[PDB]
Amino acid sequence: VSWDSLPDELLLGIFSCLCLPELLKVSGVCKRWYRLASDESLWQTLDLTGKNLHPDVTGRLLSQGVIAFRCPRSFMDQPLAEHFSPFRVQHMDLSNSVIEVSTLHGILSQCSKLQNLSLEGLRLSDPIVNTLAKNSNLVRLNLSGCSGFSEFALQTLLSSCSRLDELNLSWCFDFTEKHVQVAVAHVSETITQLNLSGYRKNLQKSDLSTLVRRCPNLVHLDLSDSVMLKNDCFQEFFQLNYLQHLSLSRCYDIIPETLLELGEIPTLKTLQVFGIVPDGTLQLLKEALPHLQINCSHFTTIARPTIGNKKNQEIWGIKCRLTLQ
Amino acid sequence: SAGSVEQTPRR
Amino acid sequence: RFEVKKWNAVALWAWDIVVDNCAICRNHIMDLCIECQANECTVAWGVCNHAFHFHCISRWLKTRQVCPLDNREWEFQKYGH
Amino acid sequence: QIYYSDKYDDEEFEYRHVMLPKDIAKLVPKTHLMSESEWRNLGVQQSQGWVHYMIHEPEPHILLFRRPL
Amino acid sequence: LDQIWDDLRAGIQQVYTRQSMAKSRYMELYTHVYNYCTSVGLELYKRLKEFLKNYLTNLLKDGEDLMDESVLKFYTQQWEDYRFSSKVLNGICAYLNRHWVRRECYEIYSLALVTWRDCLFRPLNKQVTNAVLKLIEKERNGETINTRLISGVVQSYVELGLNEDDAFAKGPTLTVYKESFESQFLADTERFYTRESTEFLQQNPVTEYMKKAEARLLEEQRRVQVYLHESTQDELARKCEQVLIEKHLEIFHTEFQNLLDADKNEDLGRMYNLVSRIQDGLGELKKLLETHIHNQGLAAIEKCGEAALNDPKMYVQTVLDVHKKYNALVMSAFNNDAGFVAALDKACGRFINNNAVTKMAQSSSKSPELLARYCDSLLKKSSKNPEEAELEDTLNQVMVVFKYIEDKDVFQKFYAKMLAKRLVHQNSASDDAEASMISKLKQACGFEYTSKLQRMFQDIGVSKDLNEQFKKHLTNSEPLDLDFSIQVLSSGSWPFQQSCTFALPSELERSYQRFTAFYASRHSGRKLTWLYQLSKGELVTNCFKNRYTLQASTFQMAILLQYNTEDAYTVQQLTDSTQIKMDILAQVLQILLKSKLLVLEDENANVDEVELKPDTLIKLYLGYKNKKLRVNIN
Amino acid sequence: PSIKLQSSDGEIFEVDVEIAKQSVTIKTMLEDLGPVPLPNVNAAILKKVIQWCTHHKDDPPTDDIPVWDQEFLKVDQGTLFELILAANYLDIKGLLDVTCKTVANMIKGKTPEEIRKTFNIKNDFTEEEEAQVRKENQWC
Amino acid sequence: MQIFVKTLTGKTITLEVEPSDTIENVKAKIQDKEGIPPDQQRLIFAGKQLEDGRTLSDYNIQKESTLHLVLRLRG
Amino acid sequence: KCKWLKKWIKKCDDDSETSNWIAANTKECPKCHVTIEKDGGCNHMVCRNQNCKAEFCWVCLGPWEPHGSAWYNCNAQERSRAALQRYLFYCNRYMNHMQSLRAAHKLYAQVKQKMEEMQQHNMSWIEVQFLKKAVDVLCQCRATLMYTYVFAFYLKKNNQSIIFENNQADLENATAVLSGYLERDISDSLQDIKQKVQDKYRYCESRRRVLLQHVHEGYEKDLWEY
Ligand SMILES: [Zn+2]
Ligand SMILES: [Zn+2]
Ligand SMILES: [Zn+2]
Ligand SMILES: [Zn+2]
Ligand SMILES: [Zn+2]
Repeated sequence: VSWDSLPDELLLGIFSCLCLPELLKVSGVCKRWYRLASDESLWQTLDLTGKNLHPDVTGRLLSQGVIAFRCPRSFMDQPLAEHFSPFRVQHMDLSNSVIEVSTLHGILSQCSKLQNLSLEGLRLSDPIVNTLAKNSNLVRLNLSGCSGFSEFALQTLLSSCSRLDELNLSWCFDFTEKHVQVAVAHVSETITQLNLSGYRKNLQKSDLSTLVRRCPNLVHLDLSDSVMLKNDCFQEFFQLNYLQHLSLSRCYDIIPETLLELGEIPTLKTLQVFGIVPDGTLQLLKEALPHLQINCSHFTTIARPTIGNKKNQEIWGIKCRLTLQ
Repeated sequence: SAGSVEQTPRR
Repeated sequence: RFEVKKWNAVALWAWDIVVDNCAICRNHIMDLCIECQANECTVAWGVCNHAFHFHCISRWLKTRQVCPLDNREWEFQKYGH
Repeated sequence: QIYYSDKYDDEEFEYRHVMLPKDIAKLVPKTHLMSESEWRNLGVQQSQGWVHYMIHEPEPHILLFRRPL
Repeated sequence: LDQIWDDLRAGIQQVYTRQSMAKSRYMELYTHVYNYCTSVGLELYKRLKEFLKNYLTNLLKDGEDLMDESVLKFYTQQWEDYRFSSKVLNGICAYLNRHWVRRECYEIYSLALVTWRDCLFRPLNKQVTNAVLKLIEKERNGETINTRLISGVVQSYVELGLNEDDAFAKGPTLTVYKESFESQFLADTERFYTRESTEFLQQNPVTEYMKKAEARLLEEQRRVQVYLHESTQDELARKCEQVLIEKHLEIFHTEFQNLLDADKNEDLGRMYNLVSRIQDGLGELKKLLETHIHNQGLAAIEKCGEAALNDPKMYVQTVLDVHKKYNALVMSAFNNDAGFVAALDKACGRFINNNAVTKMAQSSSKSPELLARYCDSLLKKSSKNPEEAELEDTLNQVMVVFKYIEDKDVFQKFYAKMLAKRLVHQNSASDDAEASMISKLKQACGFEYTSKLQRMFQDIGVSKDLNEQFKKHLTNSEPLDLDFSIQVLSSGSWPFQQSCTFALPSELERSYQRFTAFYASRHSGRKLTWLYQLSKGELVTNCFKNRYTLQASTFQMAILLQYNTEDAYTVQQLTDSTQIKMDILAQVLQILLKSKLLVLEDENANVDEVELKPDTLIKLYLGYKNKKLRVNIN
Repeated sequence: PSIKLQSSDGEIFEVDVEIAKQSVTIKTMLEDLGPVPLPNVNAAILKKVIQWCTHHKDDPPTDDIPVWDQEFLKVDQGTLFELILAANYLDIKGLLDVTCKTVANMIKGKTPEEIRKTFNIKNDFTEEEEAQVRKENQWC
Repeated sequence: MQIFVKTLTGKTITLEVEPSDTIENVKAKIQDKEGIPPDQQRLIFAGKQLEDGRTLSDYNIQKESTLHLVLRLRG
Repeated sequence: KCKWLKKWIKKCDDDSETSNWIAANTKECPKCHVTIEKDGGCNHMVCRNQNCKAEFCWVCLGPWEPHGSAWYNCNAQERSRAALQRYLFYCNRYMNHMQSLRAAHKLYAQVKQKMEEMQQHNMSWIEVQFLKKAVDVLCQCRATLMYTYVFAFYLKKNNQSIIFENNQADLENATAVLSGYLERDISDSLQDIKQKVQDKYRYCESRRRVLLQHVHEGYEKDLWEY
């Protein structure tokens, strides 16, 4: 009958088997339970997508020891007014979420060990990305479709980080050939997954030549809907004897014949060329090249938070534990 | 010796 | 007197022609042709006292119709068996 | 078929919500949003700048793109 | 709480120095360490750490500095007691290992192990190891080792592989062992063996040294399984092999030379095993072996000398005997080699194709000729009939000594000529034996090599097919008086010349024309060049009172058919009626005069040296008496 | 074999050895040092614990807990509490986990004051930070 | 010991060469001497189309051995 | 005979056949007259020079009016085109034999490794012996087949040369099959491949002997009309 003797270990064991609403309800019992309701193990993984809630609340609930926070397509629409230690979290995704740049910088000022990162759709500034430059341990990066960032701070960010192996940077309207110049000049050449699609008259073949001559190991390359990558570009693709993903869809100047030279590379596994090869002759491509999946993977999964089965509440295999049904 | 026009189509 | 009781002898079967090179496959006529050397030549005779193989003159006569030492049409004269 | 609409727009950007039939509308994922080049690969056509920018839960197979000036 | 710590320390002191701990006391201790921890127990962990350090130092002060045979007896005994006591202790206070020590963001038994890792780093890490080395240097003699000491020491060194926060609980983490026992062990083993080997190789012959070295290697590989840990096997074996051998290779080679000079075929296998153990060392034994066997075989045929030049069988038997003995040897030296076999073959080739017989004959092609003529003498229809079970075996042997030869052209020519003579004169032992010979020759050197001989067989098959059918055609032709038999050759295969300008006297013409009409009409076009110079026959010569008969070729047949009318002709009358050349005529008349059926002007003069011009009378010896009829005058 | 265990209040219950080799503490008893008194386990609580050990002697070794606990743990309140405490004491992993889940399913859907009522847990840190901590998690 | 290349203005020019050069580098040399577009060019020597892959001695271009150049107008 | 060999090797871009390539597919521009080769098949070209502003197809060689309109549409070339084909054929196979002769060293190393591998695969050094012999005779066959081509160039075709060409073709086919065998099948048909290789290289050696005999016969009886 004596509750007053049950220890911290057993009470934490009980609280390890509760759902978020009741868990937050019972935090209001006494000071002891208040300490117990935040023990850097209950809050390991959290998911609060869709919401529009208080920036100080999310700052505290990130300070309490989350290693993987999943919250895309959400709002936190109020500025931040309290600053704490550099946040320990290592898996941050804000893909297509909506939030003001002030709250963005207030939260990203404490980025320390962000192993996997995604900030699709949001507006960022040069101080924001150069505070992101603190993280030299980032591996998966998805900064597609941002606005306001500049080339100088971009390339300083790339020089600062060193574990660049996933990079999804498609449809950032302010990318140019000088942007991809600084990109190749400052990324770690270990990179193997790169996305620079859609920039029809923003990129240039010579910068791709720089990318492939400094990066003979990249495997997953994406520059679709970029007509300004002429046929000699294929030659530089012919340089890469390591590629397995290659997306150059929507390139009118390309032909089904010259792209056959890419199939001359046995390492080429799948190809995403939707549009350049019309119906009928793609089967001839398949017959002439019998180990290539031409236009069979409609999307790339480079540093994407989730993919498949249309439920997939997990993120990169790190299943979140606490959510709201 | 430009295709697949990516303009907004008809109603 | 009589002394003729027993006799045994040997004779050399040879093609009835002057020097035997076939002038095409350059083998000995009694020897074998291109095909009959690299894995059944008989002798086909010409109407102008020339005679060659089968595997050789058949091919050359399929290609052109001349006797290949003397500009003149080719027609058979005698088979070989 | 692929039903477009008028240029109902926000203050600065411009929207035009589209409607897709069963076959080309039965592959939109509940997970995340498509890249503009991604739905170009899937074959939808419209003008330049139309990024797939949000999903509305009541209409899962009915897209609402975005475009700049 | 401190009202419990004294009783709990009393219990812990009781569990060491194992006075048979009771169970109720075990509940008292566990209940104490539990009811304290649910009151968050770092102070208890520090108390245990300091208690273990205190006990360990108090134990270490006792028993230090016992140079040998006691530090083992003390070390291992206290190690066993301390392991069991600390294991039970870790059993007592498991609650700390469950809750508190789980928050590590230090496990009791591993704590005790780290604490004893202090007593390890002492001169106890030098006295114990050095005493282990000095005791295991009872390899030579003194065998009351009592291996329970070394086993305990080694098990302790392995379990004391450090574990604290390496990554997790690891276990077989042998680093302390590798850096505090093994290296000194290998150094001392190298020292011991490099002493003993050069001590032993001054008072003994090496033939015993290989025996002792094999015993030593097996002994080390044996002791590894009984004292130490498994992962020393390959390294210790490599060190022992690098010391016992791989430094005495010069002596091994200079011994192999004289060992191969004699014929000891057992210790050679032992030296083989030893030099095989090390990497890529054999490549001097090969050169010595092939030079030896080359010289051996060359001197072996040098024994027979010139007296074998005219006797093929002895030559071939000598060479094949040399090869037999040394292949029997290399059946044991390198265990059916790929390289010693190569040395064998190089030497056999180099002394078959160039050696004393062809040294004195000035012709490198002499040896294939003698091999071919040996096969001839083997294949003829001799009287001392070789049975088949030896016949094909001997054929395989000849094919061996063949396949080492290379000048296959001269052998083809000689075998062709001799098979030609053998088949024309119909003096064959076994046609199926010839067929087996030619078939295995074909599979030895392809189809193109054995074409002409295949013809030589098939066309005589054709003649055997045609003769009897011509006789059947002859049932209606009445051949005048003679048994006719012909052999019709191809003209490219069989190496004969045209003729000697004969005449074919009167009697044989009918059969000649009848047969050539039978053949030239049964086939399209064929020009037979009838050669008589090699065509035997028989006479009945019924001018005698005795009815003698002679076996003679067509030349003698015509010379005597001349005698059908008269018996006292002259030389030129025969010469114009037979067209014989002068030398053939001289030879045939010489052979005729070797017997007395033909007589010159004299009767018993020199019948070998006379050379008379055609002005000379040739007379039948009328009253001719002979030793016997049926004489091969050839 | 066999083994008897003394209660904390005197009574003794004969227990099969393989039955009482579930409790990891008693298993490490009979592993080294192969009437044991248990001082922090009430008698009838030990009776219920040994009943549950008996019926689960053939174990293979939220979250859909099996039914026999629901017709077992149907019992008064503090008795359940001391079941949980004894299960933590003897390290009976099975009954510990099932009672943890039972408490978890019994805490859901109650006001905090009824929580401190049934738990009989006194209420400090009150009427001064109540609405404040409510605001700290106002979104629920 | 040089190579001569037919410039389109006549006047066969000379270069400096090693007998194991690369045809793309010879294209670089001739473009350096003129400025001609270095992708629409075919080299012709001994009547055979000099490709880009192998070396001069492979197509047996020794020293003081002229060649010729023709354009590859893409319409 | 070395006069014809000196003439052949004295090519210096062959001094003639380059002009045949000029007459093959080069036509001067109607604005900046220079050796110009159309490629492709578009038949709609603009003279891509630094100064030339004048567009024209290949086959007009004149007014630009037709293509784009309906004005005219293009209203010893072949007699010298075949000579280029023959010269390319002969010099091409000459160069093929030269190239496959220069790589003898790697061939030696490959066959030595193959022979060692077969030797450790249960056979004596005899395997190495006959593969070395096969390699030697193949090299000799190439070294004489090259010169049989260079002779088969400089002569006027008569009744006999067809036979000579046929024999060279057969010998070349045999040599190709032998090189194929050798580099293809060290891997376990060792007895069968020993049979095949032995027969093939014996046949090739005999056949080359025949070709040399035929050539010397032609020099003797004086039939070769250049
Ligand atoms: Zn022929
Ligand atoms: Zn034939
Ligand atoms: Zn004729
Ligand atoms: Zn022009
Ligand atoms: Zn035209």
